[PDB]
Amino acid sequence: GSHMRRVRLSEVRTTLLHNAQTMERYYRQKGTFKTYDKNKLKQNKYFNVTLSKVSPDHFTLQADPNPTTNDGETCVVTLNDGGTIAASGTNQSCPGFD
Repeated sequence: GSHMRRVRLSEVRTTLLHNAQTMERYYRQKGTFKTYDKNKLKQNKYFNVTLSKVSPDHFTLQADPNPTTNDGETCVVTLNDGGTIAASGTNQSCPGFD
């Protein structure tokens, strides 16, 4: 239901943010995101977290809903290195975003 979804969407925002800080620290140590091992991302119980885009100086993190633990969620959440968070679903609003 919408309540469950609203909590899970709010908490995966924290997960994405935590990964983004980790990558910001990594960028200052290395000067690039190209060498980052995409299997060092912190996951979320209700969303699988991946690097949808990675370039030397920028990245986009993406959270896709877990179809087992978060069945019925279609909203995909992104966060880029610029700090812009965004969410969109499939003919479904994203509580806490729209």
